[PDB]
Amino acid sequence: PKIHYRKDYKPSGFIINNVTLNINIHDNETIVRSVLDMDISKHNVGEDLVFDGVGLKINEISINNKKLVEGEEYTYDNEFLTIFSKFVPKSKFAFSSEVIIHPETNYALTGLYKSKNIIVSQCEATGFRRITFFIDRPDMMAKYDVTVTADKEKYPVLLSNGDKVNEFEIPGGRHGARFNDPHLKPCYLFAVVAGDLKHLSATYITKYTKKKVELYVFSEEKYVSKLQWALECLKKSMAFDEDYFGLEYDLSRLNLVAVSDFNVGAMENKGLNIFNANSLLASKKNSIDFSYARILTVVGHEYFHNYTGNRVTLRDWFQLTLKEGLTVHRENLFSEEMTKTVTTRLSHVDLLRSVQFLEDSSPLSHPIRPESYVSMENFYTTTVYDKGSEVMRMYLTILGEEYYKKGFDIYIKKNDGNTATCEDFNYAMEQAYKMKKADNSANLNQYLLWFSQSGTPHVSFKYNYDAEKKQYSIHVNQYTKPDENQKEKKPLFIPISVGLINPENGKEMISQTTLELTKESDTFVFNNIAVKPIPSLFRGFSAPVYIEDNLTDEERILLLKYDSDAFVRYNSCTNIYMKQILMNYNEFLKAKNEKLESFNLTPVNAQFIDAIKYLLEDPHADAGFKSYIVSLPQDRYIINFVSNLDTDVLADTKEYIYKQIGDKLNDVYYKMFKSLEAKADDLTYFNDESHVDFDQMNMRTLRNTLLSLLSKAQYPNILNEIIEHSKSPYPSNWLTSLSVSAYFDKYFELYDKTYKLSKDDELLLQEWLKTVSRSDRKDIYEILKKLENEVLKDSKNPNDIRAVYLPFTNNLRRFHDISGKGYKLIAEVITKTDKFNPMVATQLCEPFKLWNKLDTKRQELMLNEMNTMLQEPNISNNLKEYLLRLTNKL
Ligand SMILES: CC(C)C[C@H](NC(=O)NCc1ccccc1)C(=O)N[C@@H](C(=O)NO)c1ccccc1
Ligand SMILES: [Mg+2]
Ligand SMILES: [Mg+2]
Ligand SMILES: [Mg+2]
Ligand SMILES: [Zn+2]
Repeated sequence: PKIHYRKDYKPSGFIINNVTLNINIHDNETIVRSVLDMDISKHNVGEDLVFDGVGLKINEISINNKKLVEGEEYTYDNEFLTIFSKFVPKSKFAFSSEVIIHPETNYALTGLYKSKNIIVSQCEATGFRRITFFIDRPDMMAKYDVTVTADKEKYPVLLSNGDKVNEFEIPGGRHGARFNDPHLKPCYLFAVVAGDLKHLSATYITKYTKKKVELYVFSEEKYVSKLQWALECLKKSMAFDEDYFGLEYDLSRLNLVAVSDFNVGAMENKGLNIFNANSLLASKKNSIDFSYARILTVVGHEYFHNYTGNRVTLRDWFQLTLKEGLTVHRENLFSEEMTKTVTTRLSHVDLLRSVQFLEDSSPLSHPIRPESYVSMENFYTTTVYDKGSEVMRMYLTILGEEYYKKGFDIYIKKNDGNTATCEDFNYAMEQAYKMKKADNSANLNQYLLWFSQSGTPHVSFKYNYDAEKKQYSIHVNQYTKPDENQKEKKPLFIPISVGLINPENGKEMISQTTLELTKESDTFVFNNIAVKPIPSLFRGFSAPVYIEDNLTDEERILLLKYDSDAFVRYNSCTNIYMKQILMNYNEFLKAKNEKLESFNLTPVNAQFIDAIKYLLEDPHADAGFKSYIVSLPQDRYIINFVSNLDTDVLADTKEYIYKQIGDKLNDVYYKMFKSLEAKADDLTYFNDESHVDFDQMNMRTLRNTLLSLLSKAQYPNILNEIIEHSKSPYPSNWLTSLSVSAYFDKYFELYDKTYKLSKDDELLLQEWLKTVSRSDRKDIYEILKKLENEVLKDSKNPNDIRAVYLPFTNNLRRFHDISGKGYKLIAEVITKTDKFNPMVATQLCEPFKLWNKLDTKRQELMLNEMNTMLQEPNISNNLKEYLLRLTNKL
């Protein structure tokens, strides 16, 4: 396989200054005429001129109006167009091509494609070469003049990046529009849209310079009323970047467009952000609550790229985390500020420690700046995004808000209108660090290891207290396991945000402080500590590490109850659960392997259960926090701590633990489920798509979490509550009624009822499909066949395919059926899907990532399916690279 290496980066021998496009859309073909105004760079050594160009049909090629001919002056192999150096001018020249492409058959949703009745592009990472020839890499920055023509009745709205400078009629019922983007950009930020779109709009006045910006949000006609919240989220995003970072929008207009068929969430094309409809469109009558947080996140994320990715872009793709990690971090500050609930930060931690930690202990493990790739599309990972964001967040923790803003400003100003690397960011942060320490000898050279070193660090603690001296010490060790990226791992710069809790009264003993661990180990000593404390470690989750707190369950309970930091309270709970899960797992596993007729299980700690009740019954504690404490840790978090995992034993372990706790707390759960009703389901703002109460949404989350626990328990008469819940005006409630009815005979009537409520809204149907897919049903395989035949059918909509299959793959008991039938089903879907959408096919591989963590029979079954997929003729390069890496062949 053809491998690109980070160390091999070289600037091009060519420059592309201006791109002038005519994109002429017809029913059965699109013709793209492109003039590239080019030049020879200072790095040129008289090499061939090689363009990327994939699946293009050439009508004509010229340089300076001299026609070039295949086999004489160029060769084209369906991937690369090579102009022989003899015909490459030695100074400024115009390269002209005309090619034919076919959006109407492009089911891979990269390049130019048709999504229902909208023509749309996706160019990041290597999609522009599917539209026309280019030197298709992010340091080739240029300015774009883009004309789009089409049938006016079918395609009345035409959009491309930047200022619309002309609109005109064309004979035969056609029309055109011309766009000029005055900002230099890489080709991955090119976009075009054509469709029968409707919009909402507003005007936004920038804060410092008072520039008037027209904001448009677009969709198909049917769903125009689902655009309001997105528009409001955009205004919120613009205000945040002004308020926190001082950054203003830089064009007269910004368009957001929803399309039904999209590989990911959204895309930051300059002035023309394109979204998966599931991450732009919502209405309160037709969407679950989580759609509102999702849209707020994705709109924000794309908006924040306008600086972190667009105005300062990437030198090369190995720098991806510089824009994605930093944009995730920006979006997280934005979301925490807009929601003002502790669950926003916890949800990010939850995601990282489950999905990203599993990735980092898998054969796919990579540093946030990879050393190599085959398909760049495989490096759009939770490691690059989520670990990346935590690395970018550590700078804020180390510097504090004031100096963080200073360093960010240095970065954004110095590199504006240009490419940048991860070193450029670290250098800006180092400047701020020197100012903060007041010491121009301070440096962040060590910090670079967060970019280059793979794996999750393990941080462990030992404590000592001397009562006579009133002096307390925290001794800290860090360890990262050797792996295929580094056989010797080096110590990182780990910022450890700490407090100290007095166990006797539950109060804070020190001003909060950040310990700067830079060695393999260090001891931090505190004076005037008046009683032996309980340490509150890694507040806010201050570095992306495995924490070994070395606390007893008695100490962890006291943090759970009395600590100020939501993360440490939640982590203390997590650790109590993990200790219990590991113990019970081992007990069940030994009894299974030894074929025992009888054995013991270690009960759940009774003081812990009491602490859960005390928290739940506290009217002034947070509803969102509560839903986290009654839930066990996610399965992917749990698996990071077990080798040779028997999934069936783990499923038995979880059930025992949940049952122990419910046998004590179910009456409390029921009483809270009833008492939360009035506030949770209050209809204030139910007609206001500009405002969401995130606290109230957390109350609904908690009710629905409680209802699941009570349903699984068969609590007396709970079916009655389930039927009532099915009449709620909130889809979050009435789809939960479906999910929780799985434990009762009523399941098929609620399946019909909710289907009928969901079936006329494309996105609500997809949420229904997920609700069915993750239903705790013994007959789930027969239900999936019914979905396939009655609803999914032959859809190529990635959202439909992902809705049916991915929730099911999280069913620990059924997906990991010891027959292998779960593995076989998902592998067939992957292979089926790979024949038209390689990106989506790789996304569907995600359940296989943990294969080498499983018991040996399940390893063998998964491995057999992976090798079967690898033997598929014409397997994409995406899927092949992914599977070869995952199976330790690459
Ligand atoms: C916008 C973001 C909140 C959602 C999503 N993120 C990921 O795909 N994250 C990586 C990941 C996370 C979890 C599991 C697996 C992967 C996504 O749509 N990414 C885009 C992107 O970065 N748009 O700016 C984008 C644009 C272009 C190509 C890819 C992705
Ligand atoms: Mg083609
Ligand atoms: Mg404002
Ligand atoms: Mg559809
Ligand atoms: Zn992004």
